Amino acid sequence: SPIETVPVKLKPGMDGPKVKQWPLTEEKIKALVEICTEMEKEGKISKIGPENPYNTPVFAIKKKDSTKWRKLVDFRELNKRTQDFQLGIPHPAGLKKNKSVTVLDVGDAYFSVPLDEDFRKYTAFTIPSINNETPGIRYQYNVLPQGWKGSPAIFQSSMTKILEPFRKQNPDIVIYQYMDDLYVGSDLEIGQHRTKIEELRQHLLRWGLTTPMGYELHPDKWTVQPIVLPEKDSWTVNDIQKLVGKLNWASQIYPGIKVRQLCKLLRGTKALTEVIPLTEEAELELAENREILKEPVHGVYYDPSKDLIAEIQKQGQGQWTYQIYQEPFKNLKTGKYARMRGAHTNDVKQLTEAVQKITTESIVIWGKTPKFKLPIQKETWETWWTEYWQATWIPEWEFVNTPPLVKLWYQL
Amino acid sequence: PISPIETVPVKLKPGMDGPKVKQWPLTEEKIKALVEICTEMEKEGKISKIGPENPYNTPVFAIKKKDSTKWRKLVDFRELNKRTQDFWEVQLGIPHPAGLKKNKSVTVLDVGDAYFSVPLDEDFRKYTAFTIPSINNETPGIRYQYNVLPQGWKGSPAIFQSSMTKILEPFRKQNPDIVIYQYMDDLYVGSDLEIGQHRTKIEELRQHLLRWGLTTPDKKHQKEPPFLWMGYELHPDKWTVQPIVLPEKDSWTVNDIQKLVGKLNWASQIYPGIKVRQLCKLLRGTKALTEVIPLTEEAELELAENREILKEPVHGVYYDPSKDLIAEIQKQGQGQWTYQIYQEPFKNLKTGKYARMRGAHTNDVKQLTEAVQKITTESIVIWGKTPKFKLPIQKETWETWWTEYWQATWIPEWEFVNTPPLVKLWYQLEKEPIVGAETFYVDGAANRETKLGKAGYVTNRGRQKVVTLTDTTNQKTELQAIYLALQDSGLEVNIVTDSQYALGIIQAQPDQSESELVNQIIEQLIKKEKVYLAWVPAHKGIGGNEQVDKLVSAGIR
Ligand SMILES: CCc1nn(CCO)c(CC)c1Oc1cc(C#N)cc(C#N)c1
Repeated sequence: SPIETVPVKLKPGMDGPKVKQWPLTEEKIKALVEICTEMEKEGKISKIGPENPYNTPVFAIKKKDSTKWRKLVDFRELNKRTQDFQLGIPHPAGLKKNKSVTVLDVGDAYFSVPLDEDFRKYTAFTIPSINNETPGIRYQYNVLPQGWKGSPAIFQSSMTKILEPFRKQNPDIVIYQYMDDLYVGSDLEIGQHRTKIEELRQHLLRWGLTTPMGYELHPDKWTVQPIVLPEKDSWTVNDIQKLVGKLNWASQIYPGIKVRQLCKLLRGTKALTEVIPLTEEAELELAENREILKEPVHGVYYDPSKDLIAEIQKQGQGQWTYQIYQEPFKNLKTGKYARMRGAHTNDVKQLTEAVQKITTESIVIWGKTPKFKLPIQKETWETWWTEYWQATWIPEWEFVNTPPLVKLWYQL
Repeated sequence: PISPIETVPVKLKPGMDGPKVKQWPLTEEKIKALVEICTEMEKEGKISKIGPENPYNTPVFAIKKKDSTKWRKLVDFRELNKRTQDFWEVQLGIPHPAGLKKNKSVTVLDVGDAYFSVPLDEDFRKYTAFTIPSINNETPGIRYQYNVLPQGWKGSPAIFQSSMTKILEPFRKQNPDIVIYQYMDDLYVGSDLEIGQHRTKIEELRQHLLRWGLTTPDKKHQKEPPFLWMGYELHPDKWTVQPIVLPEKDSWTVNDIQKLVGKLNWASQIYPGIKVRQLCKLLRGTKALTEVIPLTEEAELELAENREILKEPVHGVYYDPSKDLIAEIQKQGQGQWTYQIYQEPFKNLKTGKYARMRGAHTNDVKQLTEAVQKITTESIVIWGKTPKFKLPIQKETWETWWTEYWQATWIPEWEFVNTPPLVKLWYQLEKEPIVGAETFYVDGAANRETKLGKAGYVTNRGRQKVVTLTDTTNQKTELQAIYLALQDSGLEVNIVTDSQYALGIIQAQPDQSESELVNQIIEQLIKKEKVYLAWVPAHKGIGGNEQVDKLVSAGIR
């Protein structure tokens, strides 16, 4: 049912994406063929020729409470070459303050709006084949594609119309749209909250988009976990040394930190195991620092012109710590992630879970995804991330070698 | 023929126009050849004479192949190619034999005069203009233009490919249980039908292709197994590498060793055990290609071991989609790993080897994991699934390492296999300070200008020592200092450094390094019974570190 298409434009000089397709399992290839031959019949996508030199990677995932393969297109390159995405969506500051936030997939809506004829070329993707027997199956989009930041930007107009009645009826409810999802926050009792979401799904239903008691977030119960200073009766040189290092480091973040009194204890070439009684003076400094570490961090402020960065550390025992900043040490947010009953034997599984959780929080707090620094081997992550990935979006990532100390500093 | 297939719309790069490269004046003989060649092509619709309007031109040439007095027409499309749009990419990989499914009957059909049987977009033909010059730049030359995909044009491989895909589609739909592999101008067909029906299915295919302008060989013209395909020898039930001949030679050149390593790496696909590490070592620094390189005792042994392996012809089996894939890995030596993939115990579909990471400080556990990863990737590419692993590492060793390492790691379903040498960790750092063990506070410094440096320690038992180092770095002194403390310590030691660098290296339990020093440290760490390593920030009122920083810094700014 075409309408007047919104003319899209790449950044001046910037050219379309030409990203290689990574090998997929037969299982996923089969699933994508089935999905795509169905989207073709529905006119959402159509086959393309070799005169289309563009390519975007494609995968197959399965969301939580879902046993039906879903197509996930990695538009990260196209997204970076677009904006346009010009007329963006404003991020509400009230969302992070709501007692509860519900995430709703509204991606099925995008398939109604036709995509600008002259832009279609850039949405090209390939379904690969095993052992390269057959050349890849090539298609492009005719309708707004899921995963492209241009789709929500274009769909704003229609989304506001859809939500207008619900908005006027519940003006205290916060609605934020980010990519294929809707974030709905209220301060209501969990019962009313869920009732209001159900009502919202009906509104969406009237517009052809079946939006299925989704993941429930509680941004109120989100509290930045401190750096954590030990609490012992007797201390060794090793413990004070471990403490001095930790504080020395934290002093780079929180200015008010002092270490002169504690350091005074560490004088002479003593054995690491020697017990050392702490001077009443060091006791204060210590306690005083713990107080500082309880509170946020004076000086750090979100700068919307700069990228968000997230670092993750493997703590062991299914535990993971993470930090979000724009400039190193200037932590806008720190947190933890403990393996949920099941991943009792998988690091990659836990890391993908942790990445999705952190990304979700970023979207809620800043309306932006962070650039990840992953403590893993590229090829390993490349090989397995899709096995446990359930988000409709994909953040930017790089692979790093965790500095051993950083693990301790944030260790709990 | 010329396929009746709809053409692919082609265009030049945005801010560009067609080529306008002048014709070089050509020899009388070369001009004669072009005229006849072009007359033939013109008669077959491959090319067409053009008006004076067309302002485009691309140089034309003529060369004759030896042992024959038959001329060939060469067009230099370098310019048009720079002006032609970018296309897709024919394929992301070449089929690997090991991935070929077992089928009772297989046929190879090559598409004859491939590129020339496919039409070119009419709106683009104008840009393919070429000129046969007149004897001595007399008057206008005979001007032509292509109607089909020109040999050596940028878009030909891709356009041909697509045209074949479009052509094969209906036949694919009506015959889902037949495998067709598209490779350049070739076409391989497989079925599980008894000859009779298969030759019928082949014939039907050829008829579908011919109905579309593509000629193929008929029965008596089709190749017969063995098939010599892209370096391989294909038989209906097995495959191998094209006969490999290891040159018997006295005095080897860089070029000779290069080709040797090439053939060996190539043979590694099916011949298990091939070692190349010692030969690659000779190729370090090289500086020349004709320079002869004397073979080390180790390379001679390696080469001899390879000959033995290659003396016995080995074959690979084909893929059965119903059975699981099993990959086994073995340690061949220092950073050397081999693997084999089979479905039925010891009937290999494929072989391979692994020997990465230039000694950036590693251990056998990290290496094994890397080899598993590499194997996993290729399995997905070749078979669309991951194999079940058989590893020479204890589940206990594995869990101990993974749980405690800082990087997330994960091996798919694997099973321990008692195949020595087994993978293990050679030493382990203590989790907490050792009571009644001397504490060495180490440190190292190095002058940036002079490259001179000092390394040393001071203990809790009041000991002290400071070594002077020449042509050093800060990194090297920090590692030298730790090495010193390990030398003068004995069985149990607590070591406190200010170097995150050294702490990082040692913590990863390395057993191999490119650094002679790190090897000293490893060798020393293995001898110990207990070792605890701690870190402190430098330049602080921290007893111990504050002091070693004095003697090590004195005389070295
Ligand atoms: C379906 C194609 C095919 N399957 N098999 C397994 C038989 O059980 C073989 C071995 C003979 C094939 O032949 C090729 C011949 C040539 C040639 N020339 C190339 C390839 C490829 N790829 C394949």
